[PDB]
Amino acid sequence: SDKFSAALAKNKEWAAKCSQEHPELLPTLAVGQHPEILWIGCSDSRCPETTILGLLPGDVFTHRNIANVIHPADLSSGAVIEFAVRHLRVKHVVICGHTKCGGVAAALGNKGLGILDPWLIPLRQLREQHLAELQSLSRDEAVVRLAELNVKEGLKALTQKSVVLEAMQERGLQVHGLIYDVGSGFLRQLDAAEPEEALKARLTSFKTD
Amino acid sequence: SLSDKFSAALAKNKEWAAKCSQEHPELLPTLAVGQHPEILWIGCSDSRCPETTILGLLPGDVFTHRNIANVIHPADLSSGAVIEFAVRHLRVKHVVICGHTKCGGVAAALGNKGLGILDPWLIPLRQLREQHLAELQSLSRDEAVVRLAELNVKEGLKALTQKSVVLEAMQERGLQVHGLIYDVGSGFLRQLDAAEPEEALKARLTSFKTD
Amino acid sequence: SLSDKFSAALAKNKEWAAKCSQEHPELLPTLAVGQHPEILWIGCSDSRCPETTILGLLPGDVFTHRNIANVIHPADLSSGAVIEFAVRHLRVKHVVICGHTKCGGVAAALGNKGLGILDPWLIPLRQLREQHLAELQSLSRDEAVVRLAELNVKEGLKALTQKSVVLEAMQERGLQVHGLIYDVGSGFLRQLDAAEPEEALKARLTSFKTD
Amino acid sequence: DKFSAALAKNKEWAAKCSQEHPELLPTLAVGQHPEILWIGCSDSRCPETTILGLLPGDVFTHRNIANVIHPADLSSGAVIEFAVRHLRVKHVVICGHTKCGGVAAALGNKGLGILDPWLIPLRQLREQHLAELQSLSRDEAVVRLAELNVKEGLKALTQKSVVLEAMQERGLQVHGLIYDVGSGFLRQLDAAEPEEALKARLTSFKTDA
Ligand SMILES: CC(=O)Nc1nnc(S(N)(=O)=O)s1
Ligand SMILES: CC(=O)Nc1nnc(S(N)(=O)=O)s1
Ligand SMILES: CC(=O)Nc1nnc(S(N)(=O)=O)s1
Ligand SMILES: CC(=O)Nc1nnc(S(N)(=O)=O)s1
Ligand SMILES: [Zn+2]
Ligand SMILES: [Zn+2]
Ligand SMILES: [Zn+2]
Ligand SMILES: [Zn+2]
Repeated sequence: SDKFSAALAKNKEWAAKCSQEHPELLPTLAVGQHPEILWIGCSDSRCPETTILGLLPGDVFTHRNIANVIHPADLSSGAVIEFAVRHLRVKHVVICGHTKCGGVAAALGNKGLGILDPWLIPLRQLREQHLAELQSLSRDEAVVRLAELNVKEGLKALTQKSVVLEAMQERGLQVHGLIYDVGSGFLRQLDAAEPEEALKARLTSFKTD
Repeated sequence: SLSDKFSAALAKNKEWAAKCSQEHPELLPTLAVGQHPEILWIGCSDSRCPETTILGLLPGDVFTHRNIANVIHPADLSSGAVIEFAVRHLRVKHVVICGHTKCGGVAAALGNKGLGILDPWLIPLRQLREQHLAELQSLSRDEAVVRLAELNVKEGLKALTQKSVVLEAMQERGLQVHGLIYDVGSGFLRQLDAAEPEEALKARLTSFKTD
Repeated sequence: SLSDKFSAALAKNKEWAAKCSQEHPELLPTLAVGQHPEILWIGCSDSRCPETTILGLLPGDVFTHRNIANVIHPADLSSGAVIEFAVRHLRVKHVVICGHTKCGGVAAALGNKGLGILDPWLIPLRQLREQHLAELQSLSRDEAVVRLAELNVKEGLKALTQKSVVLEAMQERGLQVHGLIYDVGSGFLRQLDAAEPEEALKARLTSFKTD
Repeated sequence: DKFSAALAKNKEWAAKCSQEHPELLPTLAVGQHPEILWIGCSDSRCPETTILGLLPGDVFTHRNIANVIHPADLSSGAVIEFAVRHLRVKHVVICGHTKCGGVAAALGNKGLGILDPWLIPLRQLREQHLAELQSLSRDEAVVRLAELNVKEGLKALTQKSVVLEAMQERGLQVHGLIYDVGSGFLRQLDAAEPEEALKARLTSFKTDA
């Protein structure tokens, strides 16, 4: 069965249902978006943000990439963060990793993957830093642990951006780390504690005028 | 409201997980064994274009990349890595590039306001604006936004087919590529005609196919 | 030891520092006060194209960026940051893009061997190969390398003039841009004619100059 | 006109070079075999071939603002891959310099447009070493951050499989230098890392055969 032609038919059925059951929603969204959440998650087909959050179109500004990696100088994630934080003024930035992330699993192996190798470098940087801890775990346990370390490192890379530090001080922007369990459907919050003195050093080092 | 949208979203997630356990208890545990999506979706980050919702599909159906204005920069590692993985490893049957009506990324490229880090990101849209300037200036402002959104999807399909991994999959298994526009006002997807002369793809094969 | 090129280079550095102190004792201390180069050079990393040597110039004269095959990716931060700094802050009067004969980067783009991380880097040369394929196929292999090297310089000058900082400097203070080919066999630089129809530069100004 | 003057000086240099090293340019035309890859600053005061007292063909060169190695940068990535795997250079040199205004800009808090994402790695080092940098004078902090940047660059360089392979297979060496723009001297940084550091890097980054 052609999944593309099947998807177009299901789109038309969904759009007609939306007109019947929430007739104001799509026309009000056409006037302009006002999402309160920026979601940075994995491209993994099992992590569709709006479905797993039980939300609607217009609720979640979304960036998805392999293993939800934030490269500090990546223009793709950089442009979405600039737009979502400065222009849409989202109240929340969520970084969501997930269980059974094959990107994280690839980083724990040493098989050459072409253009994927430079993309996964930040996961291999965390692997080197945390090697003794990761080697003490089973492969399945290491995949969860490195997925968590990657979310926490992402929150650090996110808060190293002046536009985020500005929004946190000016209008109480909040940032959050999650792990999605692909087997249960539950989001879990990471404790993601950093000393107060961590954000002070970051403000000094990264906030610009 | 007075409601924290983050804590409200976690509560709704638990309600959705409860519904999955009650109505389709096999689905999430079978997906945890491994994904097998047949579709790679490259679309806009715009909150109004959630691919799995608007396609009426489930988790596991759509491998997804979303960025500002669904732009494919040829040497971007972010889109590059997702295309390599989806095409070579997951062996998707379809790559969809979906633009949308009222794309403010496309609209920003038709303006000349300095937007900081967004300026280098939108360069491919300004390249299309320069190439098609006479055509775009002959339209109304709102028609030029729709037209540039279409040209951007078509240019994205060209950038996509400049990748050896995609040309190989098109030859080896008839991987298909599709250009769509999402109408944020109606919820309908429409297909772009997106024909290219045969001699276009032959020159591309010669110029970009790699061992 | 005596065959180590690195320890030999450090010894030659100390000999060069001694020569500077003996022959031009004011030069290095006056440069330490601040640089004022009038030229930004964008050239190939090729060991045969050291800009300051081949121009017969001194330290402080040439602000320099060198990469594989002197390629300007429009959204590359590495070349982007050097252009912003050289044009807006140092206020260079000249931006030079220098290609060269026997550029193996240009030759690699005319081949179809997979080269790992070099593949995405060379995409702009394969874009030119696809656009100019009939012309390149009508030439010998060696002539196609020279022609693609020239097209690459000219395309770089286009990418350079798509940047508002360059367009601003050209309009406000007569910044000039130049395309060169370095002949690695003779040591001579030759200028490329690099003329563009008037309507080309007007569309670029409209599409890329910031308000 | 500095540009037309430079083209005239080029022609004079090429004619002189045919007299003084009559066969050098012709040997160069048949191919290049440099033994050194130089990664340095774009600063007009740091021309590698001049300050090393070397000739064309001796130094494969990459220069960027503040000699920064972004791990997933294709520009520096492509030159390292080509120089190490194809030319088989014996030495990779990362050269920082005194009075580097790129390093100085990272110690400031002015917004600089497209320069901001480029300088993030220097601001990462500033945050990590902030107590040490704040304890120094302005001019001493610039020298210190320039040194930390070279050392961090050598770490990013050795996180690349192509470099780790060459070090193991053929004793490729990597070196950190600071160029003094006022004296003309290169000095070597001690750049010591525990043995356990390079073992974790090999485990985390070297691609399987
Ligand atoms: C090599 C590689 O990237 N493998 C992946 N496996 N799953 C991935 S996911 N969770 O990003 O879809 S990526
Ligand atoms: C400056 C800029 O990028 N503006 C945008 N407006 N909407 C965008 S969208 N459709 O990508 O959400 S981007
Ligand atoms: C594979 C590849 O890139 N080959 C090269 N040959 N010479 C180059 S040069 N002129 O940039 O040094 S690049
Ligand atoms: C803001 C900025 O980049 N300023 C610079 N000053 N000197 C530089 S150098 N040493 O790279 O030429 S960069
Ligand atoms: Zn994943
Ligand atoms: Zn959009
Ligand atoms: Zn070259
Ligand atoms: Zn410098």
